[PDB]
Parts: sequence; structure tokens; C-alpha cells
Amino acid sequence: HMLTNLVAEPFAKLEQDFGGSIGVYAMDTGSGATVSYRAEERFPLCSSFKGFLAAAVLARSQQQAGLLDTPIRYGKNALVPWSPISEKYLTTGMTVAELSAAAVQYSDNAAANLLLKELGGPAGLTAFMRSIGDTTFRLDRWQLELNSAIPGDARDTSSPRAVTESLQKLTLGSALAAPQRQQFVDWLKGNTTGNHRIRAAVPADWAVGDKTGTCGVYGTANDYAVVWPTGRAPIVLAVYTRAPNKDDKHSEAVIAAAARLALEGLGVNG
Ligand SMILES: [Cl-]
Repeated sequence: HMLTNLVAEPFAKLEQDFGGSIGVYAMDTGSGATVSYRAEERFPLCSSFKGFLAAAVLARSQQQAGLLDTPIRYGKNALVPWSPISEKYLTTGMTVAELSAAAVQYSDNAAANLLLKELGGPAGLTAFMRSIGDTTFRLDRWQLELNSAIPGDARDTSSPRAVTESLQKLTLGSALAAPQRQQFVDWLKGNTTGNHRIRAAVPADWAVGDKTGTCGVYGTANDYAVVWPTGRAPIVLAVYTRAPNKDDKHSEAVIAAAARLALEGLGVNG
């Protein structure tokens, strides 16, 4: 509260030019200062759930030492659109760790569905998020049905604030044991799908990991990230968008611009 939005930023003009709604929550983990805009509204997760899915797998691996190296074979029926990694291993299978990396770093859809099944489906991932104290997150459906992004539909949504709070717990806090925490960070750092989103606002000499989401309808897309500016504490942030019409286009540039405004609001020189 007292450290929230100490410096106002023109998020309203940005979302008006975009023609929709932008939700932002950014936390300076050193001072506790935050930037918050529509931060408690629900927005569709789209593929951004796959980051939390990989964290849930890592959490289970703390109790099952063989889990990450377990080989998983799958049939052609498991390959759903946009499975760039898993399609190359159809004839061989992949390990749980490889599927998790593909889901995070390439947004591989077949990999995500296989891992979701392992965790007990959308309710199982939701249960994991409850277990770390996130009462907002909900996953309800599987890929690709979870991408419908229907206005007013709370299914398969969270808030920017809850996303940021949960990301902080998993990447910097105590929700994962130290080896699993660093593996989660390493997978996020290796993401290949986010170069035009939060990363476009982050100087090249800072470390960053992120997970994107893009629903394909209702101007709905998002990104969340941990950023390590040199010489100061890391920043955790989430940027989510949506728009009122089914055929509205998403914008990567708006996500990058919102991230820049969040870093400016926090007084982080970039
Ligand atoms: Cl895109």
C-alpha cells in the first residue's frame, strides 16, 4: 500500500491505444515496493500455466527421486498443434524433465498435456498452486480448450498479482527445495518464446527468465518473468492482456511497453 505505485505511470493510455485491458503487477524483492495496475483482475492464463506446471513437476520430484528421468512414450494421438519438440521424439519418447523443458521453453502443447495428466489434470495443478498459498489461480480445462479466453469467464485464469506472488515463491522463495528452484529458474532463463515481451524491456546484461502465453483470440496474451538487474535485488513481474472482441489482435509490443513502465515505476534504471 504505502510502497504501491509511489510513481504513477501511463498504463491507462497504453491500454486505450491497445484497445483492451492490461494487467500488471511488479515487485521489487529488495524493498517490497510494487507497481500495480488492474493487478487483481482475472485474465486468461493461456500457455502461461505451463511454467507453473513445470514447477509442480519439480515439486513432485522432491518426493520421487526418479521422476525427472522417467521416460515417457506417447502416440501420434498425443501430438496436438504446436508441439515443436515432442514431435521430433514421437518415435523415441522423452523424459519427464525433457517434456517439462519443452513445455516451458517452447510452449510445447503435447508435452504440457502429458505432464498435466501426470499431475492429475487441471485440478491437480490447481491443488499444487493452493499448496503454495495461491488462492486465485484456477486451471479447469486441457490444451487447447483452455485458450477460449471468453470475456467474464473465470475458468483457466489468474490475476497478475497472484501470478507474480507465486512466481516469487517458486523462483526466489522457499516453495521449492534449492536444487529444484534453480532448475525452474534455468528452464525459465532458457525460454525461446519471449524475446519480444518482457525481455524486450530488459537490458542484455541482466539475467531474465520468463514464460509466455498467447490464446489466439480476444487480444489475449501475457508474460511473466523474474529479472536480475545487476547490483540490486531481483524484480518479479507479470503482464497480462485481453480485449473485448474475439477477433481483436494481441500485441507483443504492448506487453514490452507495460514491462518498461513497470520497471520505470519501480525506479529500476534500464
Ligand atoms: Cl506473439
